[PDB]
Amino acid sequence: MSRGSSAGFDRHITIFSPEGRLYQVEYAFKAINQGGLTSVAVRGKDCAVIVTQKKVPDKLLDSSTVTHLFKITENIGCVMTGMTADSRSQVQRARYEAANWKYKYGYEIPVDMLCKRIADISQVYTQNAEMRPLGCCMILIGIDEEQGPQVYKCDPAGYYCGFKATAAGVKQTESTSFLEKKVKKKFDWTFEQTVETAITCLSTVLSIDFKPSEIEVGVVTVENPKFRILTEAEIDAHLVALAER
Amino acid sequence: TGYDLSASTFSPDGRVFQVEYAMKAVENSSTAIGIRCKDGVVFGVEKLVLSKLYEEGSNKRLFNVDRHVGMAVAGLLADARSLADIAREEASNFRSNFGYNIPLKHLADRVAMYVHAYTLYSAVRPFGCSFMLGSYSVNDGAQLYMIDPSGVSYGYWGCAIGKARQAAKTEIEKLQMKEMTCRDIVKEVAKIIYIVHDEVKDKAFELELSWVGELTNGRHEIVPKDIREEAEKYAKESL
Amino acid sequence: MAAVSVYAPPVGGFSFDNCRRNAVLEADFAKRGYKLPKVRKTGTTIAGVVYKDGIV
Amino acid sequence: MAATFFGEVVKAPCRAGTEDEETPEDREVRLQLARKREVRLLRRQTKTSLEVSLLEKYPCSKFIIAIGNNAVAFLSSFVMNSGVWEEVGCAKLWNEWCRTTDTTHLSSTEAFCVFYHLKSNPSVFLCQCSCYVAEDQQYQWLEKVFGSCPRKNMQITILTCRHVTDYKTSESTGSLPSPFLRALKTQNFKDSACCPLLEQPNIVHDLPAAVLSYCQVWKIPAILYLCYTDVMKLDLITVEAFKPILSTRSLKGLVKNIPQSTEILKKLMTTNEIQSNIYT
Amino acid sequence: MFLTRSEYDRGVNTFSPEGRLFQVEYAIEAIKLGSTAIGIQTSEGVCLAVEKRITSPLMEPSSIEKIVEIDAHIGCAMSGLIADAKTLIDKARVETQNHWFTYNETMTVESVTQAVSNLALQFGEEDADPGAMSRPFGVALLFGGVDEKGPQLFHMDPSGTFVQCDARAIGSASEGAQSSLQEVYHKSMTLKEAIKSSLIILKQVMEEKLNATNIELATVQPGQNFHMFTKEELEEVIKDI
Amino acid sequence: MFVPCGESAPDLAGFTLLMPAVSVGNVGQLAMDLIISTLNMSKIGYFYTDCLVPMVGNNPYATTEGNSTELSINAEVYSLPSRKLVALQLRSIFIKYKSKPFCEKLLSWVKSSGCARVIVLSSSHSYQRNDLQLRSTPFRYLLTPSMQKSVQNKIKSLNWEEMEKSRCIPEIDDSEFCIRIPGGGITKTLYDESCSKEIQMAVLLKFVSEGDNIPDALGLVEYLNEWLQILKPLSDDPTVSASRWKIPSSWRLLFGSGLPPALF
Amino acid sequence: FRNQYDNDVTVWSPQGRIHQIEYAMEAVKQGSATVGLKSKTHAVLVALKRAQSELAAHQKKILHVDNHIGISIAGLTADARLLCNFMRQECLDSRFVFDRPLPVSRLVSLIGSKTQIPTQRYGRRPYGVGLLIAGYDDMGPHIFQTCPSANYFDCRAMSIGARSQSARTYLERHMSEFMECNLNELVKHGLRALRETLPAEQDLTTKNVSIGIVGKDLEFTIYDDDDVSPFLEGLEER
Amino acid sequence: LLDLGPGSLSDGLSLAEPG
Amino acid sequence: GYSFSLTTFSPSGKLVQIEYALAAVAGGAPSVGIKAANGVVLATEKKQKSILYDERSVHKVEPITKHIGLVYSGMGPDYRVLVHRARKLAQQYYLVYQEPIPTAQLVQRVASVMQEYTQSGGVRPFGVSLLICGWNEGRPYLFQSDPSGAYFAWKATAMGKNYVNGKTFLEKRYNEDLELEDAIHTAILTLKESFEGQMTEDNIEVGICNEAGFRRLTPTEVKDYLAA
Amino acid sequence: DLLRKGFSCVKNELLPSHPLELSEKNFQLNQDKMNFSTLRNIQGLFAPLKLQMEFKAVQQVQRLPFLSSSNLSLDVLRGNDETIGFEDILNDPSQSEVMGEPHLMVEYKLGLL
Amino acid sequence: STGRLPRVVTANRMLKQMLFRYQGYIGAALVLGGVDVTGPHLYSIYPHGSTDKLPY
Amino acid sequence: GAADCSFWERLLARQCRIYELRNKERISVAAASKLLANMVYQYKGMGLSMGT
Repeated sequence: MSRGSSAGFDRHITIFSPEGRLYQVEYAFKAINQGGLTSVAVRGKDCAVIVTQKKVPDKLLDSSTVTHLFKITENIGCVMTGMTADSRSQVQRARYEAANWKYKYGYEIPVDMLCKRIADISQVYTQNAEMRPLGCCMILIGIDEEQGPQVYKCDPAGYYCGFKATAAGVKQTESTSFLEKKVKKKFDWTFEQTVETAITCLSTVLSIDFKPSEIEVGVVTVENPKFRILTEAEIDAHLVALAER
Repeated sequence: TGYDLSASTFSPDGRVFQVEYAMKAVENSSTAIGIRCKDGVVFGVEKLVLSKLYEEGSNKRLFNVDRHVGMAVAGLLADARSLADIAREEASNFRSNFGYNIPLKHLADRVAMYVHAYTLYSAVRPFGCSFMLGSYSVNDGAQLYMIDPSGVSYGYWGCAIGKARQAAKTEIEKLQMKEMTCRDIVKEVAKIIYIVHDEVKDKAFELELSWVGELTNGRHEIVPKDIREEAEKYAKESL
Repeated sequence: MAAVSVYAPPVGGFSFDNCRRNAVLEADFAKRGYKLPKVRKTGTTIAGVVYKDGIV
Repeated sequence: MAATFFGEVVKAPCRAGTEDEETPEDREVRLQLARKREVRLLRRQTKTSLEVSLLEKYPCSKFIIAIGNNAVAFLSSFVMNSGVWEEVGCAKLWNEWCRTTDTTHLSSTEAFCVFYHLKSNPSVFLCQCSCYVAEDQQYQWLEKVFGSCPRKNMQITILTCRHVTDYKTSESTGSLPSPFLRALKTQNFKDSACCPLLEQPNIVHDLPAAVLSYCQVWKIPAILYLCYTDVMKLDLITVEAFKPILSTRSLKGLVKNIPQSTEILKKLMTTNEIQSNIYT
Repeated sequence: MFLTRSEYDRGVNTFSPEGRLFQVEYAIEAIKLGSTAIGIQTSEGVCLAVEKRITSPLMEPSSIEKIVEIDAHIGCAMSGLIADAKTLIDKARVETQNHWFTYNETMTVESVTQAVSNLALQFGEEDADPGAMSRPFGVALLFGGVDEKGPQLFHMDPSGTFVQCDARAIGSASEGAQSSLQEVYHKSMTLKEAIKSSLIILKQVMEEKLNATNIELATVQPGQNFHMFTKEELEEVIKDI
Repeated sequence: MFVPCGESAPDLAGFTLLMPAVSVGNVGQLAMDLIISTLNMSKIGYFYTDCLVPMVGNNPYATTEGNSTELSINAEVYSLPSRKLVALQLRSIFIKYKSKPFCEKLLSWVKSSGCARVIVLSSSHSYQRNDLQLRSTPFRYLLTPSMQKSVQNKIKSLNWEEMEKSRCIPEIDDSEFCIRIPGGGITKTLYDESCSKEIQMAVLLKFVSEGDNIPDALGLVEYLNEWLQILKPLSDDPTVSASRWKIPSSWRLLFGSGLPPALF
Repeated sequence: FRNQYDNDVTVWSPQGRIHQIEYAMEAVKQGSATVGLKSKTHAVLVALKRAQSELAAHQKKILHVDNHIGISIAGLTADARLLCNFMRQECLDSRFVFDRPLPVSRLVSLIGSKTQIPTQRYGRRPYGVGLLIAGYDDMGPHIFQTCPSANYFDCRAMSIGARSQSARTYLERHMSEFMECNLNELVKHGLRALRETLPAEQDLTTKNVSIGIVGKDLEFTIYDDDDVSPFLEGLEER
Repeated sequence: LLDLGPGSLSDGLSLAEPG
Repeated sequence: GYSFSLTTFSPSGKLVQIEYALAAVAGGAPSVGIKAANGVVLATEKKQKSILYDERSVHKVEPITKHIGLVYSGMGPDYRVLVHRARKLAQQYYLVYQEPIPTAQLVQRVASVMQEYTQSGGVRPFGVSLLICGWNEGRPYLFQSDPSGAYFAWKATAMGKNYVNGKTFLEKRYNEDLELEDAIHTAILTLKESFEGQMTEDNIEVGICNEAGFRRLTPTEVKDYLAA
Repeated sequence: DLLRKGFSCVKNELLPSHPLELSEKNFQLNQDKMNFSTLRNIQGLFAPLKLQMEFKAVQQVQRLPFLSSSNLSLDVLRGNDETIGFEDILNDPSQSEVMGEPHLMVEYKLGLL
Repeated sequence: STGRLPRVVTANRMLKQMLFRYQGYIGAALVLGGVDVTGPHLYSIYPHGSTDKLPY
Repeated sequence: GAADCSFWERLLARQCRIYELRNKERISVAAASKLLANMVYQYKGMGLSMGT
């Protein structure tokens, strides 16, 4: 059989604490912070944008193939934060489930249904005796047909929820505060009061201005509902638009 | 402490220790470097001759996983050899299902997820090795990918895994590998290997080369010997 | 009393078993017999159109 | 150990042995079993009556004692050849091993904590033990043999064999020239040993450690000799690793004829038990 | 500096330093409790003697099953957890009959003991679900018989190992009996004097009086097939002690 | 029960005693290994009893080439007569069914010399800790009633956390709050024994699970230094000379011996 | 300070190290010395039978596997006999399918994989036996030695078992002149290598040496007792 | 490999014109 | 001790792991269910406090069929799994018998599923307790499902954190005579007695069940109700 | 060569009762193979290994075989938590309608017999 | 579970895959009709699995 | 049929000998006939032509 449930309140996954709180799940949350990367996702009423750091602590590494923006299906894209291997495995799971949904139901899977499926799968890990929660949280975006632009977020606990604008990573709580002040204040965010909002959030919470090599942007818009990763030039264009005033 | 007896256990600060011992396990094995240049990728290992009784060619670490794909490992020989065998099956399956050769970027993702899939169960233990997949094809040029025991798969211009990866990376950073050919890169590879090697503890090693790329019609091969001696010499006068 | 015989009926879903009885009970066919009921054919003229903004 | 079925709690073991769980039926069975696990000195042919400690009854000047079958072979050949040794008695021990009244008709090619002394000089004693004394009997054994008033005119030499895999050194054990000899001495043992002293992390923990510690406390000069061998069963060169011991002053009065001891080694090695053939 | 508890004899499939499965060689420790058995293999034949150790007079001596008939030309002696001996002997009998069925011949003794060993050595493979032991057996066996190679004797212990032994004693006093044996044993033994010497050693290592009921022995020689000795012949051979 | 090195009584008239308990992870023994190494405390006496499994080593605190042959046994007593510090070292494990004789023989000796404090460094299982300890610091303390009137103000001015008190007989819901320290070895059985003797003892322990307990050991010794200031308080920013503590000479290779030359 | 990590094979020590494998090595050091040198034409396996029992025929170190592959075991008898069955099965299947002798260098890889599988799963132990494989195929003699660590080496000469370091030193001192030897001299060298392990007081008798040879035209033939008189005779004193 | 006659095809425990 | 297994009865014979899932539920988000004479109201407390959180996506008073709805207090993902299998059970029953499933039968089946995790080893009991409303031939139904698999029938009850005081509040506020329109109002009062944050528009989710079937109240209707 | 259990033989049966006998009875394993081949070919060997690896430890501990079981976690691991078919309504294992002695049914699950 | 009105094409797919799975032994010819957000749809499912989308 | 018989009595002889080994008494003719009948009852109408 298996190694056995490690004896202890926080030793194992399914064991319950005296006031009924799973611990390995919360350690999985605190495993997101490994890597130092943080991600921000916001949506206007006709576009959804995900922005993340691209920290490459070396120059031998092929910067082109290092990334965190993965395309689940042609209309759905995600940004993963946390331990990389689990993130990529969950991307595989997402791609498989989204293709299977289209095969079985004949139309593109809505973002909510995909996020719900993956939350369901991830919760199962929080109930058996050797599976382990994937230390990585997903942030999906997309346009279904009419429900509007949507930005969702999974988590190792299996929870998921709707967001007008969200963030994940290390510098997450402060990003949440800044983004809450953003949404409180003014919420057209057509396409520009968008991404300048996300880049401004990421910078103001993180450090001084980014330069186009450290930023990875994917967008979906109502009249262009396909996941496009912005190239190094147009990201730089938005960067000067920050500087240009 | 106490949170490091199984892969299905998160430490209170959020670190799966029984994959970080494995990533710290490869530092027990000798180094292995692979450099990507204009025409192809060339490997090279500080292969240890454990005793003079061994045949010239025992404990190979430069397995061929497919016609156009190479592999250089570091860590437990048994587990690395098993992963080489597993990759040999991915290439075969891809060829049988889709007719053409398996893309390197896809193969490195087929296997990395496998190494990862052993890193989240209490029954099995993580693989204790890291390896580099190298390939070349006229369609996509030369690619090089590395897979740590944790399952993280990234592509590299220059890579080095083993007990002295740091010195090897420092010395690799001194080449313009994007602007060179394998013919001129093998010499530099031998130079790096002798520079990084620590002789005091590890006398009697066997430098072991391999390249695949344009000059070999994109087929993985151990380096023809006379080139191996010219590189051996070149590394020697430099030292 | 949960008699020890079949390990269990652990999987329902469309018997077969009990089909060779069907196969060799020609009865209806040869050996006179022929009470042996047969099934039905319901659904004999069904049609549909797509008018301006719906289905009939 | 644990995890018999799927998902059982394991309760990982404690290296310090704190998992011990700190009732007439339990107490009486405790009394009778604790009575079973007793070391009992026997003045045989009287079979009993050693309430006084054995070394508190005879005067002692030089004490040589061997622990482990390789050591008992070494003493019985290289030492037990020259002179004549009389039996003062034996010690009756039952523990988890050496069962079924381990004491026998002496089963001539066998010994279990049996004591011998020289014909000319009875004050020199030799304890020939080849049994594993558990932790619960070692101090009782020391009290029975020695007593609490050690006449410090005696000297004590203890020998035993340890598997080379227990040795702690930075390099691998499969690289040490096994077998090799190391020595542990009390501060009042003035002589420097014929083998280098045991290193710092290394350790001795059994009845030999008990004897050496008891010699330590009471200022008694003593020496511990280890034959860190790669094979634990009886073998020639493993025993012959003890050859330098035959050279120090503590034993110079006892060694007279070597080739006799060599042929005795051959015979005793050829005529040992039939230990189960598993290849281990 | 520090001394610690260090338990490697608890779970099976665990190698102690010096590289030995403590768990299996504890099963070897179990033979030390069973009855003493002697097997002497002479050119004239092979005999198997064993103490029975009846506990109470109310017990039927014939019930105690210490020497069995694997087939007409193989005899076996048990020592240890006879609960395990009952399945090992069943395996041996079934294998001998299967070999005779498939191959119209008598199965040689060495192959019988090899198959019985094959039943062993499946200590822990609980991934293989169906009906494994999950433990070593607790019995040491003495297969005696006659075949193409003349009479042969084999000893196997709970480690899946056999040897073409002769004059191997197993039981509580196994090593004392063996010590007597090698200095009593000889190549040219008439089967009578083999039985004689075996019973003499079995005498000295006993508890009770030696009589027809305390022990029981069997012989196989090319003349007749497996043959038990009755109360008759046991008294008949112990008249002379 | 004490036996000295100089065939005389050191006469520990009021010396403060620091004591280990055989505890999970050996954290107390390891921490006092550190204090013995760092304070350069001299070896003065032996503690011979039939309670400890025997063991011998060669001065695991060897600082020089000269004293590196200094034989050591499972239990000695170390001291610093200059600064009121005496330490006992238990290195081996405890003989089965023998913690009783050791505990009161030892406290008989402690009362005999008239020592003031018997401060004990201990350790406890990391799966003892319910939620409250998980959110809290991993250190606790216990004071005997005579400790409970003496430096009382120091302990709970230093912002420390009292021992958790569990139900003493979980069968009933009417028992007291009662002492339950598992993995403390002799921690609890020393504490209640001294409560009966009304002798001044302090008990400072950390919640541990075993492994490489070097971090745990410096945590414990700094916890001790918080109250004792045996070693020159941190002053809030050394930040470079992390080696304020002697690593004793026997703190060489721990996880084993070395890598076999056939795997990597 | 590593007692928690040296119990199961699926537990990495916090040093990047599996203690269970290293303990499986220690089974090989409990067998008996056996030597596997080779020449340009032949390969031999000289092994020393266990004189640990008395009056009972010694164990059977050298095992037939196929017409061109033979093995020498220096570990747990259970694992040895369990691996030899698998070897025989592989060779039989190879001759059944392709109607060709299975090449040694592929059988050894199959061994490596099969012995690696248990090294990673819970509730299993590494195969605690070290082999010595003598074989002949299209590329002449080979000598492969297997470890419990599922790591196989290609060797021009190797010895495994108790005190085998002496034999390894001797072979290392005489490896150069092994390629050009008639069968007699090759077996004499192997006998000498086995001899340098034993205590000097005993010599290699005819009842504890088990030469087995395979080569170009000679099938793998095991030479048991007295039949090894021709090889053993003429062996000079130490 | 398709089927590739494994080995002795099927003959284990047999005990419970054109050809 | 003994608080590790879920398959080890204490010496006091009480299952400590299920003992703990009750504490998880009691540490959840409050929920209230009331049986009016012609209908049932379920109201629950929303933790989606930050403005970034959405209501268009995730719901707590979540329906099973045309006439049965749930509400929980505990772990949300475990809810979602439970509601998924409750939907399975209802549809299975509806296929077997061409009949909308009775509320009591759905409760019994879901409770059996929940218990099936209490005694299995190597899993954990669900960290949620369910409140179930229904309407079957002209009488309202209200059930609460304990994580142990026990199920109860309540005229009105409160659950989640601060439930004991919500249980007492419903005591001298409930009777036969109250009916659905007033039941809504008294459930709202029961929630704000311990709301800790002075509700607005969507701090709560409310569902009703009369013969028109189970229906989740839209935020405008709740807003209408908070006006008084 | 025995009985008291319905002489477990069926040798006369051998040939299926219908081209829809074995396939429809074991379409669960057939769909498992379909999805695994879909994943071996395109996703990898890691994904089928994960599915085998999990499906192992969802069945190990559900309930003893002589009692009915729901097998929850297995259903939402495959798409079956919102896809319900003819194997769910026809002769449900809850009313298995044929049972043997408890013990005798819980042993073979592991495989004693 | 989705929370919005089902599409006709979903039912068409479910029926098609079931009937194809059952190799046509379930003889059931259906005319599927309905109106989703994407306008009226009309399908004709044949027993063997084939479906045809027609205006009538 | 010669082969069907020869094989089935051969296996019956195997079974009879195993029984005599275990229970230490020769098996009765009634028992052996029932053994053979049960053995041949399976394979009913599968082509056997035994007439023993």
